[PDB]
Amino acid sequence: RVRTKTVKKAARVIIEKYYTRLGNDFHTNKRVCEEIAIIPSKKLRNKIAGYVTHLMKRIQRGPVRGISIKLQEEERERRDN
Amino acid sequence: PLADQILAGNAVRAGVREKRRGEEY
Amino acid sequence: QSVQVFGRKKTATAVAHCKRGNGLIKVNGRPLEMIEPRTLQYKLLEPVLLLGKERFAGVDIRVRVKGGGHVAQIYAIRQSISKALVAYYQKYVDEASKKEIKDILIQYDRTLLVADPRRCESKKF
Amino acid sequence: GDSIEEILADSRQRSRAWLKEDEPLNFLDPKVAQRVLATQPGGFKVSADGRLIIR
RNA sequence: AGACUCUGGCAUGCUAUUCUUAGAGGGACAAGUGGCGUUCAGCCACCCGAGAUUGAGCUAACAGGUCUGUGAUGCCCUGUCCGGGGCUGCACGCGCGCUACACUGACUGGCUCAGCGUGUCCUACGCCGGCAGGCGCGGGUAACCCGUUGAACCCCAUUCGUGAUGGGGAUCGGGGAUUGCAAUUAUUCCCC
Repeated sequence: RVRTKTVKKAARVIIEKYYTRLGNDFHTNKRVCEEIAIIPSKKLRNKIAGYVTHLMKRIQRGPVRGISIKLQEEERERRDN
Repeated sequence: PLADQILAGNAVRAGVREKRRGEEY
Repeated sequence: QSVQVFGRKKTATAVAHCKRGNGLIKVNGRPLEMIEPRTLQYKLLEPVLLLGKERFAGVDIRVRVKGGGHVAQIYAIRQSISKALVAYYQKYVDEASKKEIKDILIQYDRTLLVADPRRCESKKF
Repeated sequence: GDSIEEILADSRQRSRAWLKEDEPLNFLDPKVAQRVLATQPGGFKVSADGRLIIR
């Protein structure tokens, strides 16, 4: 099966704003999807959680400096607010 | 008030008006 | 060993080579004092008389130009010479001389390090 | 390719160059190649709890 | 060869409930593994797993039209090439644009710096005539040849000198050359 564009956009914005709170496997990512989005559709929730898990698995194999500066910017935005 | 009206008529309005007019590599 | 820098203007672009030597100043294969518009000759004398001709006797500089008008080329030449000397005294000479040269050359004029960011605006329908 | 921003993307000409002007530029400096660039430099709703709505 | 909608395999979980029920909640999301891969989309095989896909509903048109077969369809009437001519010809009114009305200027000589495009019409070069232009031979279908696109203003020196003047050039006469079936109503350029 293919991934819907709105699933891609939701996964992008979720992994962009809340990368710190997401975990490794599917269950804790689904939990973060539960208390970060109300997400009335179950299949959309499952596809979003699976694609966010795949996205963070792809990201965690990359360089560390981008993750570090992203966490620094997220901490700065959280402290400013 | 009365004195506020008299002094507002005795003064001139000023303040805000945004006039929009007008390297590394 | 030597240092190559560039000077910029609206459309006048210059390159400058500074190396060891006895103090020879050359622009387009010519000395600095016979660029054709004679009236801005003190502009060609603005950098060196800002610093002192005895100090330049260890550096030989040669500047080539292309583009622009007369006075734009003059500004490119003088800015390229100023940045050539500050780069030569930064990379090869200690930081204090570069710092004092930069301070006096930035309190004299602003354009002698970074050129004026001005260009003609294009016409659109 | 493996960077964060490359994965999260909304998905003659090659002869252009870009200088950067800081320290003065020396062409004979071996580290001048760090100062040249081959390319151009440079929607959901929120609930009361703060949770997004995806549909 | 449905990347449309919905849903099912297993529930010893909840409700009046392990065997019959009927509502809700979990469970599957390609999830993981090994290869083929632009090293990312996809594909093949396999483990766990009830389920890695089985079923219910879902082809259609021509605001471009054509070919000319159609309803005694409705409303209104009963051109061609050739030769020349002017296409603003000028008392005036109303505006677009160029020239200067000089001295910060004009003439002469020297001097030296850009950018946007294009070409089998752009032209390099040699010969002739002061110039308008001809002759010959090359380069180019193009960042290659014109073209390190050698331009004007500006800069330096001479002459001019407050004069309807060496400013300004209109309007005229003549000659020559170029472009073309044809130039007169001065096509156009150079000179006086």
